[PDB]
Amino acid sequence: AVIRPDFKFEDLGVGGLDKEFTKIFRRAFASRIFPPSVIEKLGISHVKGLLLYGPPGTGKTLIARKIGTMLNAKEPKIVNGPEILSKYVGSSEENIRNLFKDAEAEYRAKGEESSLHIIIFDELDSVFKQRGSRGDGTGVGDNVVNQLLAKMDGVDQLNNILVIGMTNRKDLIDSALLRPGRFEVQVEIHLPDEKGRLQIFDIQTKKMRENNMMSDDVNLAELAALTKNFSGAEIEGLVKSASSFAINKTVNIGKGATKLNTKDIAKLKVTREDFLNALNDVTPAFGISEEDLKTCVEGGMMLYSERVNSILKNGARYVRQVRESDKSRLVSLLIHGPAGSGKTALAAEIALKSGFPFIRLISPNELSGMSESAKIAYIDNTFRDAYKSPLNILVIDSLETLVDWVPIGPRFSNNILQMLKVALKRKPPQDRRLLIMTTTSAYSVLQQMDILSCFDNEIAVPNMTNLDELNNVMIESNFLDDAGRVKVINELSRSCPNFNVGIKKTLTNIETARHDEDPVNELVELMTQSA
Amino acid sequence: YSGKQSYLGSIDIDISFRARGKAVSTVFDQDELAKQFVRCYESQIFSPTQYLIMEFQGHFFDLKIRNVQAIDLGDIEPTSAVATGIETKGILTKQTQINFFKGRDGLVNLKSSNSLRPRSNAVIRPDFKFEDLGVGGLDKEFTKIFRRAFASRIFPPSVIEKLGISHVKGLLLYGPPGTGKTLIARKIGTMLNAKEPKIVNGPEILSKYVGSSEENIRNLFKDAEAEYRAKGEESSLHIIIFDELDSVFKQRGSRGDGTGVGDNVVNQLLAKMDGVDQLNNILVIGMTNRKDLIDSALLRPGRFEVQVEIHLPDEKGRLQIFDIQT
Amino acid sequence: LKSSNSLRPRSNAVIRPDFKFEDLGVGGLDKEFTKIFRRAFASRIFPPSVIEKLGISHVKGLLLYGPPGTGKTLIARKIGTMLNAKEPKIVNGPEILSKYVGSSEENIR
Amino acid sequence: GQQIFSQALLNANRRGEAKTALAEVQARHQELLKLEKSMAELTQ
Ligand SMILES: Nc1ncnc2c1ncn2[C@@H]1O[C@H](COP(=O)(O)OP(=O)(O)OP(=O)(O)O)[C@@H](O)[C@H]1O
Ligand SMILES: Nc1ncnc2c1ncn2[C@@H]1O[C@H](COP(=O)(O)OP(=O)(O)OP(=O)(O)O)[C@@H](O)[C@H]1O
Ligand SMILES: Nc1ncnc2c1ncn2[C@@H]1O[C@H](COP(=O)(O)OP(=O)(O)OP(=O)(O)O)[C@@H](O)[C@H]1O
Ligand SMILES: Nc1ncnc2c1ncn2[C@@H]1O[C@H](COP(=O)(O)OP(=O)(O)O)[C@@H](O)[C@H]1O
Repeated sequence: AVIRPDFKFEDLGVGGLDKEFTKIFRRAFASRIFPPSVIEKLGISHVKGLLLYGPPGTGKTLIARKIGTMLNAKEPKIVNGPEILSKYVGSSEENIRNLFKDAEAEYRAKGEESSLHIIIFDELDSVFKQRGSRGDGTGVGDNVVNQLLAKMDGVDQLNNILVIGMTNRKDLIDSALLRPGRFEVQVEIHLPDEKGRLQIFDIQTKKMRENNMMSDDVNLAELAALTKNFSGAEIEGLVKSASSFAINKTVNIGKGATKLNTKDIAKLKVTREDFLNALNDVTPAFGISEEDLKTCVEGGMMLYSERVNSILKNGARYVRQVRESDKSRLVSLLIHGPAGSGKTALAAEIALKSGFPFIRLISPNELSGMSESAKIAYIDNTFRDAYKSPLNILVIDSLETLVDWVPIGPRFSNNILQMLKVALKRKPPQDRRLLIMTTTSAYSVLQQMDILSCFDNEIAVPNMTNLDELNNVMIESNFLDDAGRVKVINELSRSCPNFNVGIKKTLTNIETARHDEDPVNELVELMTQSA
Repeated sequence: YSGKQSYLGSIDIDISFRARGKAVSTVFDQDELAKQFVRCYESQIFSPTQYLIMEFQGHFFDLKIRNVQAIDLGDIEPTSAVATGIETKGILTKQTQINFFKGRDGLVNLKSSNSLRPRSNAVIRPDFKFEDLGVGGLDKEFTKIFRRAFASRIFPPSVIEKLGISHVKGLLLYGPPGTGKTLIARKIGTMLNAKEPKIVNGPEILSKYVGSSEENIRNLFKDAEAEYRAKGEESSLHIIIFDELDSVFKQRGSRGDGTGVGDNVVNQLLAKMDGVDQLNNILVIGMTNRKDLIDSALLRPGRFEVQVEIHLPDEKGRLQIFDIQT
Repeated sequence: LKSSNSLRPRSNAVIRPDFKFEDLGVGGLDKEFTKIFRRAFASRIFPPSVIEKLGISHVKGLLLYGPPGTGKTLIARKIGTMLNAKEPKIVNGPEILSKYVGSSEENIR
Repeated sequence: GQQIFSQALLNANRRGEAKTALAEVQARHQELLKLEKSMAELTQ
């Protein structure tokens, strides 16, 4: 009839997209399951158009290829877009109104007993662009749309045709075809989720595992975890790239001659390090984030005193509060302290430890070189994107620099400041949560601008002053031997007991002293000079 | 003269038809050829490039020993390097591994006997040194390229079929002017024992009549599809090289000409590189100076996977180039 | 066949031996002419054997630039019509462009 | 401030003119081959 009696969808390759399949099945072929008599008794018409769209390389063409064989359908007619056009006058419109002849004949012959004929238009946006483009030339690029529209709208009661159109850019499609009675249902295919990623990995490595060609060491769960934003095509590329490494241990290309170990050919086996190297080779094209924050804390923590622990605990308390309550849909925090004490690292650490689904960081590095309007648009888009997921953390770094503050004017950009002021107070749409954490070093200047009323709480980050903390950082950095580490501190105790430096400068001085002369004469000299 | 290496371990023989008009589609057993070779010529001394005339079942063939490996009695493993120099000579034995390759004419239809030997209509042949390409510098890019692209076509078909993967079908080379990104394409096209390359200059596709620009970009793949339908997975590599790629295949969506040809060409190429029908025996090479204008959909894996940057040389590269030129 | 070695003169030279810079008719520029006639028209006079034993190819480009009214077109004309070669294929400035979609590139081809 | 290109369609009449008269010349050629064969027999 319309679906084969022997089919369960477990065999078909497409994996990771199950909800979309159910939606398509429910809204497309459901009406053609019962005997016809019910439908007219219920006064419901059949659907005629289906549209699929998504980013490049998500699996739509796979669905189109396998649907015909999977669901006992008449061999679908497949035509590439730009193959319609032709040279002689009137040829193209004929070519379009030459595909529907079989359906018309069968309809006229057998009334409602006619089977279902399905034709799918690959690269739909190729020919059916906007029909008001203009150009003052050959009009064959417009009568094509008119012919298709005439045969699809003024069908003369053809109710046994379903057209499927796959595209990558919906915006380019002529608006005239997006209306009831013509391509009604539109299904979006987006990037897979982690479980879909595992399904895809299983499908790709099925045959490899079956023939004992994969070493037992490999663990698919770890790989699924590592591939943060990989689509299906990139996963397949990763698989074969990893296989190339295993291939390239027996056959040495270039070096020497062709030396094929006929014995190791039977022992060919992939392993984990090959997969890690393949991860090294292939890169995603989506990215967004989850790397900038990691590199922002590259130097790591040191827990040189209790203040770090207390601050981290307070951050944990706030993340818990935003995670639990449903009435607190917005929390903002300020982190202020002397310059160079280290602020961005702490915020990044807390954000990483939180483990929320959505995390991002806004810093002047990204915005550099843009025009002011571009900066405004970028900030607005970033906020709007952040307003999407159920839980969200947003980090703002060096607010004063984002506003171009210089104390000679004083000159600064008012538009950006006003936008940030209004944005920091906007609660997200219903049933969403946000946690904003902003850092600064010019507390007084913020006080003068009178934007201190949009922050719920403030956290200070005093720099270190006791020589004990210096000793801790020294021992953690492994600057010198134990005797030297003791001697330097005893000397500095009497050289300059009072101490106010920071953290960054300490590591810089440590390295410079290591390079030239690890003895006192350099490290202690610089340390005393700075303070 | 030899001292210890007195026997022949592995011998490679190129087989050709003495007369082009005597080509026969008969299936030749390599085991029978080796048996005849041992039966007729025993305890003889042979050297690389030495020629012979063989009469097998009334058919006359020209045999050229392309390479020879000399081994001493008692060597369990053939750890000796295969030598292409005429200096090496050996004595034929009833156990020498005889590998037959097609002659330069490529008319003899050999059987694969039951030996799972490397012998195939090879793309890369044996003994291929990077020192004969003639390109100085770029000694890491060549590795990467050959590992990712040609590493899977010189392997027994059964194993690659078991692994259930497919050969890559893209390659892109980009960099500043004058770094040597067209020499590589020429040498790859000429030195790989494949069909003649199908060179296309940058804007050589466009044409006046409506619907003829798109056809010119789908008349390049017709022969590949023609061969892939008949001989399955035994077809020879087909290679086509696009020069100055970024001239036509710009990001579709702008307003360039006012007619709308570039978008159609881009769509046709998109639909033909991956499409709904499998080809799996084609390769296309690209070159450009600006890699930020190419349409995004082209750069997805499955189309132009491997992308390489060719940059200015270092001091050792400069020395190598100076040595090559003079 | 193969090129052995024995060779002194060439069969159809380009510049011939009866040439001197006082015959062109361009006055003033004198060092420029030496440079031009050494870099470009010096590898087409030696016997082909030696030039083939050096493994070098000839230069295939020349550019002249300067203020307005100095002698560029005069040099081009004299070089074009005082040698032993095929007739020049002169092209004016925007004489390539055409109206149809793919006729300009064909005109350049 | 703008410019425009131009494309061209062939004449419908032409149609498949490659074989509009190819079929006809092929048919006449077949007639001429028949003529030649009959003349060969007659000369014999
Ligand atoms: N608690 C800490 N323990 C260990 N290392 C730290 C700590 N805090 C900061 N650092 C390190 O100190 C360095 C400076 O930190 P960071 O770049 O955040 O400085 P900052 O004071 O925010 O900068 P700026 O002065 O430019 O506003 C980084 O390498 C960071 O990893
Ligand atoms: N290793 C090398 N790298 C670069 N050039 C080389 C090298 N060895 C020799 N050459 C010489 O330098 C020339 C390099 O130019 P080539 O033909 O590769 O164009 P290209 O650098 O890709 O230029 P474009 O981007 O302008 O097309 C070659 O023609 C060759 O004569
Ligand atoms: N060096 C020269 N010796 C003799 N006559 C000269 C010289 N330079 C210029 N002239 C005279 O100038 C006239 C115009 O010069 P020419 O054709 O070289 O113009 P041009 O430099 O190409 O100018 P433009 O920039 O306007 O194209 C020539 O016909 C010639 O009579
Ligand atoms: N579930 C899946 N999702 C995405 N790609 C898949 C999936 N299963 C297999 N693939 C592989 O990814 C590719 C599908 O990409 P495709 O849909 O053809 O790209 P496009 O979206 O541009 O048409 C094929 O190589 C296919 O083998």
